[PDB]
Amino acid sequence: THDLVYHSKINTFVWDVEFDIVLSDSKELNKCYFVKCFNPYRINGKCDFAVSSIDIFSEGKRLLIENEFNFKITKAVHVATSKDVTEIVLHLSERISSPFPIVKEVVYLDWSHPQF
Amino acid sequence: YDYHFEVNGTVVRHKNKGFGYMERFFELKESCDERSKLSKKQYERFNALFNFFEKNGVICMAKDAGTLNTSIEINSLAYHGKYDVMKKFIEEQSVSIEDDYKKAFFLACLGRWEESYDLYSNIILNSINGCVYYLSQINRYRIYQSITQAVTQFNGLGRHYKPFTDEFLARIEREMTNFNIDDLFNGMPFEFQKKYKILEFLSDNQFLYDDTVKLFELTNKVSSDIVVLLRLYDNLRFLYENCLWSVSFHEFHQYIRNSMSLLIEKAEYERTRDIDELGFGFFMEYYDFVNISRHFKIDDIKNLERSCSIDKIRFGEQEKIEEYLVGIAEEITKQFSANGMNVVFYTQFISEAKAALYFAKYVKLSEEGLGKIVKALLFYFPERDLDIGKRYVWLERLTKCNELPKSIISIIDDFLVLQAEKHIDQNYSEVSSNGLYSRDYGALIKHFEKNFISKRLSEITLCLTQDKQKQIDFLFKLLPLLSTNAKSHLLSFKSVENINDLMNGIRIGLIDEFTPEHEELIIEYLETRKVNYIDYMSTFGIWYFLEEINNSKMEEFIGMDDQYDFFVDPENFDYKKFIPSWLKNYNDKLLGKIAGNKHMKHHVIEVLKERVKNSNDKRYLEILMNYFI
Amino acid sequence: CSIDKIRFGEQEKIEEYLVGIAEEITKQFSGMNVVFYTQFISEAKAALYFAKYVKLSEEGLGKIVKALLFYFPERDLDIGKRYVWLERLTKCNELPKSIISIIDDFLVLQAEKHIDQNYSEVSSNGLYSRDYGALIKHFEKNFISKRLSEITLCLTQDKQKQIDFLFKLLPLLSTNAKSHLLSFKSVENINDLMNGIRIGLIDEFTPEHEELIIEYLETRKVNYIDYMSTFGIWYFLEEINNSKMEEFIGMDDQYDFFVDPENFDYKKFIPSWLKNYNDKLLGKIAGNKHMKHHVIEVLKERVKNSNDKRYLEILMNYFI
Repeated sequence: THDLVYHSKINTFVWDVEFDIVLSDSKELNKCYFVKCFNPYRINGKCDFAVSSIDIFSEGKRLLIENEFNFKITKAVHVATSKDVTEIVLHLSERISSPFPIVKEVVYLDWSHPQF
Repeated sequence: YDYHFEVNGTVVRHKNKGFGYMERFFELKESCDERSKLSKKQYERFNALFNFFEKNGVICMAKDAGTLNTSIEINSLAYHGKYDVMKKFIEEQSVSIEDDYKKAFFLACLGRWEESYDLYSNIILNSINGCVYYLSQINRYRIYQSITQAVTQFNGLGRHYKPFTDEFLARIEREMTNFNIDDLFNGMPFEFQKKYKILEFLSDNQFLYDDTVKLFELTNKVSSDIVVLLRLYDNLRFLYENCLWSVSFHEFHQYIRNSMSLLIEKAEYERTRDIDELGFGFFMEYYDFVNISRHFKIDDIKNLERSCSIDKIRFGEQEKIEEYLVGIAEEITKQFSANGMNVVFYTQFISEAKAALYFAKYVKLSEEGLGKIVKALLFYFPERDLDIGKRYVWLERLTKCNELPKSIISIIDDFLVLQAEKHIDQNYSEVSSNGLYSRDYGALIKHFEKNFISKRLSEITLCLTQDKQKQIDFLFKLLPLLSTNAKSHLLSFKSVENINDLMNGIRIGLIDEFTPEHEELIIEYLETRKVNYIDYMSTFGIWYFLEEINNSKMEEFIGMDDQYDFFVDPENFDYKKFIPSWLKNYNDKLLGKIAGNKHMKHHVIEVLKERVKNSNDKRYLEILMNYFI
Repeated sequence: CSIDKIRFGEQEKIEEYLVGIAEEITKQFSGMNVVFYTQFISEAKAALYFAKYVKLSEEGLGKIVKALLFYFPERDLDIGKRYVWLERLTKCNELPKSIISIIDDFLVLQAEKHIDQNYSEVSSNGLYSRDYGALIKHFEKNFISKRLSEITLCLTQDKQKQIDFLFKLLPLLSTNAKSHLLSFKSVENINDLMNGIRIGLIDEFTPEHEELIIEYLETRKVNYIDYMSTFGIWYFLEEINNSKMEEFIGMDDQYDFFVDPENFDYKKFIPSWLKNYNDKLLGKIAGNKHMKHHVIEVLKERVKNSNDKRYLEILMNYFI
């Protein structure tokens, strides 16, 4: 947990951990992580409200979320050390009260925007 | 040390005890009557000295100092990235050994390090004043170091490349075995070591420690800025005009980074202090732009942007900067549009091209030059450096100072059509690091052309069938760019029978207005969730808040999801259940609507005040300051 | 940064370092080495300035204050700068009896200097011995200076600077001494009016005081073709209701801003002004509803583009 960072702009965490999770349809995804992109200046449509967009990458390739992604974390594995960081992951998820408390990497698109 | 020469072109006597030869020389230069006395040989020698001093920008003594025009002018093809001219120069036959030294430097600058090393060896053979010999030895050692580092990097790192043949690598390793750069100067003829002592520093591993340590004067808070800038210009001119390869090493790049960054930060600090005192600085030019592009990584540019208000930095010589950018675009096209990609040259040049196109946001670009830059960035920029999202970020940054013209819109439409055509394969997918994809380019096009309709994308949708689903769902995110008939053709390919289909359509943009059946779908989902009580809930709460639903029956689902109740009935919500982190998720539109609700605005104001007072969070503070929620 | 919120460790070693600096101040200015002084006075000054954040014992604080007031050269510490150092020193240690006595000795010495006509106190910070007296009376509501009042009783007419000096320190005197001073010193000029309002001799402005203010403003206006800011603050505060002040707008910007908020151009507003205003004046400005939005915009710009946290504190506390 020495590489864990708390990004407060979007109250999430950056941690190099993959996740094994079971969705609401019993589907199994392995070695999946999340990438958050904080885009407040993003060109927003009528029904778009969220400030940051999250992508899911399983086995090095992203996934298209065509269904409700209600999921529960079954296992969390750290890359630098194979130690299971699950319980800490659940603790942080409970504390944060935000979607996807832990993210593989956060991409800040505010400073690279022309309007910044 | 008999005299000290200012970086602004003036001399001051110090440590000189005998005759004031510098003052006498300046007096002689000022008046030709006193010059007429000198003998013929002395007259020619004075003329040569005057040429040298004017060329090197030494004007007069401190007392004579007046309107000093200190304009930088680096006469080097390598500095301006005139790669075609450098190649032409290398192709042509070299008349002398000085042209061979220039050729070797240009070959080093073009990534042709083997040819440059061989040319340096030839110059060393044929050059034994000995100044070119010493400089060639220095540059050959530098190029050997560069080759070694490049070999190490390529061994460590996307595809396996072997720019230097193992035979050549072994030959250079044997030739440079036990080679000492420290002893190079001491081994030179004593006449050389006397005449050319000033070149000693070129044999040292570090030569910018003095210049770097003099940068602390930019961090003071109590001209230093002009001194630092002129010192940097002096170093650049000396290293480039003299064709020294150490101008490409990490030490010099870091020195330029530090100097430019500290100069900009000092200018920003002066600006803020002046605003605080008077209650309402760094003027960048072509050379500053080139230095920032070449010696700055994208991370360094981002640090500059976040630290300072670079939008307040006026950019000068913008036509020259646009010429630089267009030349970079042409070089990118040559490197990639053709098959002339040099691995060694590309490694170094891609960073400068990326930084130049990133920094171009601050420069007004002519329509034709803007089109050239845009096409080069969109099409011929390698994907291993700019992925789809990064390329979109680069492109959108260019609209800050140049409203998207029709030609640039056509270029973006061409890119979109090519992206769609690439989707015929069921395995090709857009890879983005910023999370931005082709739909983002379409959104930008509609932003600057609201009623713009893409004819070729419309046709591509009008040719789609039930088979190539990839093209189908790709064109769904490009729905606004499609025509009415194309929109109708695409819409038939998705079903909204269940709520999840509605969510997917809304996310992809299939449906933008909630039809009554959509509201009833949301309602049945709410009923099922309520029944099963003993993720989208906040989404529907926001939609009702955002006036995206006029059902007026959602209130039946109040009392289980804090965000939903908070959004449906802000007045009746108990704000002890409010989580301030919610405000960190809403975008500008939702936060502004919350602030303007005229209800619950005081609750959010007090929560934000508590957050700012207890955590000093800049995000909460900026939320409160911008929308005053 | 909020250095007052940083916990200082090894405070005893810090106090010993400060006390040693104080001893060197006493020694160098009692056998001064100019060369050593040149380098060491900067460090002593910075140490005394930064000592505001460290709690000090009575003996160490007394030594430091004595060196700062008496044996710290005026060439590097004005009277106002010396007062600033002292008031900062009181931050972590409320002025005890010993330090109060030291300040009383300093004030008595100041009065003795004023006995000579040539003496004059120069301070760039705008603070003078009256500030030291105000601090003494602030850290103890009723403070009687036996020696200052004794000097007051032995006062004569031949002294012109001494009379006003002892007048500015009236709250530290005794009943008889203050009565003699008032019988001898009459509020007749603008500076005397300011000193009386400060020490508390006058609470409300009579027509004579407003006439003095108007005469000062007339002199300034005639010449045109600190004081103005104070008059503008008073007028905006409604402490002066003469209403003839608006005749004198166009010389200094703070007066124009205070007297007529609506007509003041805000491209000439100085954010730094908001730092001088106290709590009650800040609240009056916030509630004026005439400049409130303009000062809101100024504070927003200062919170964004400035590193000073005072602007954020003001905006968040008073919404000015």
